[PDB]
Amino acid sequence: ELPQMVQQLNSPDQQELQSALRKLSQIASGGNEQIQKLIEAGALSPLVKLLDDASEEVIKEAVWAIANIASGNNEQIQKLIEAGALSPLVKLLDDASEEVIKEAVWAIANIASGNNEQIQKLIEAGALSPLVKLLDDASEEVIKEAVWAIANIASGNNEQIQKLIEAGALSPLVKLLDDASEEVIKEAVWAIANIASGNNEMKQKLEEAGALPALEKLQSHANEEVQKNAQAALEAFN
Amino acid sequence: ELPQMVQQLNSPDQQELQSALRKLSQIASGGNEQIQKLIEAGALSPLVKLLDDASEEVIKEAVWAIANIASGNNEQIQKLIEAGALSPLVKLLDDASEEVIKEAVWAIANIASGNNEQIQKLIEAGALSPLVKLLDDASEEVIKEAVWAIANIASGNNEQIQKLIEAGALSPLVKLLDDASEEVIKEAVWAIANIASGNNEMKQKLEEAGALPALEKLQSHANEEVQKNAQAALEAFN
Amino acid sequence: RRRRRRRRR
Amino acid sequence: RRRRRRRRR
Repeated sequence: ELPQMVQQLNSPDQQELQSALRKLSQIASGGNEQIQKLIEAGALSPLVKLLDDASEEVIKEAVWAIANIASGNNEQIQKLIEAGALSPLVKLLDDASEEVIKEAVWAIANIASGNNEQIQKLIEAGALSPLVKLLDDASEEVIKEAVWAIANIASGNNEQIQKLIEAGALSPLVKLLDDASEEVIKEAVWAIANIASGNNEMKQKLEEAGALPALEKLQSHANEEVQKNAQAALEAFN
Repeated sequence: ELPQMVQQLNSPDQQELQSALRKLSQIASGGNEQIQKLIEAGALSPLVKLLDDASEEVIKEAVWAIANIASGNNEQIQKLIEAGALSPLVKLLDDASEEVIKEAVWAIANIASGNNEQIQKLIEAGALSPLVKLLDDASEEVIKEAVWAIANIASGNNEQIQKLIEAGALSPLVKLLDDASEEVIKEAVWAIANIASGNNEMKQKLEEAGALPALEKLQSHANEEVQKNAQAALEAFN
Repeated sequence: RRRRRRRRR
Repeated sequence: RRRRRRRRR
């Protein structure tokens, strides 16, 4: 049952490992009571220790599970942070395939959907720069999940939003309001709306970055659900 | 032992070849440690080189072995790709008997059960078009495996799913939901569920192709189990 | 400020 | 989850 699967994550046979990992992912996508059993069975440390395995075949699977475990409550996110997950996840954002990175980004967004202290831990782990870089360098698919990670960071407190700005988030975000697909624009405006709820220096940084014309312009857009959200980003900007 | 067997794959005596090949298939259908020995003994290049032999008797056996090797891990699939397997396998999809084609399709589906860079290699090898064509042109037995290969491709990234759609996959898939055998319908809905997890352009293409009525149609089907999967394909579309 | 967790099946 | 899978025979 669970302790045997956990023991198997450190197995020397790659097929029993890989099959163990897959069972664990299954459980980890089973809602918060299922996640609680993984935590209480000791799964979390060995799982995170797999983020350094030689094949991305193991790694992808371990990140997918971690993404799901971070969908749980904030106490559960906290256990993931204590098991050391942040550093290897951040490391994957530049040293791994786009396939893995999408999963890493998803994991990281969910962790950032935790409380402010947990968002602080993501920053200290150096998340902000590789996330921002993805916005210029990655496929629209990956960019869409990165923008959502960035937005969750932007819902944190003012010191946190200033760190994003320092990491260069503004111009790439502003640029996404135009030269991108409608699903990405939506994600981008939501991130900007969060920033726009900042203090007056940040608004000003927002205005400097060219945000207001882009929001005014493409409020009146084919999709009228973005109209609505573009609206509220301007209202939030005061 | 294995080096003598490997040497014998090149043998002009068709009986010591045919017998060598059969011993290799036996091993290749052993699990991943057995596959690893084939790889480390140099079996892969000469085996792939047999996909061009004058009799489909040798060819069928070689593809069967390849199908089994590609049931191994992603590093093992990668060795098959490096030995040059993709091009001859793709070529069998239109230049060979249905008997051989079923095996080629199986090989191809397993390779596409690898990572996204491996699925990309399948696309670059021109797999998508002859696979799609099989869905209109082949027996239900062959079509069942083709639909599975297509579904694995459809689990790749959005750029990859769009290549499926460009290759014309949607209408033949949608058509299979209606009239075909229950085993096939099952396979088809799973492929459609993967496409349905794509971006909005692709959903839209799915809607255009007539997918929603066909899927809504199946929730009143004899088989309990397709109802369930048809459900989740609609949820994934939503 | 919107803040969003996604679980995946 | 996208739905990829590998079989024996």
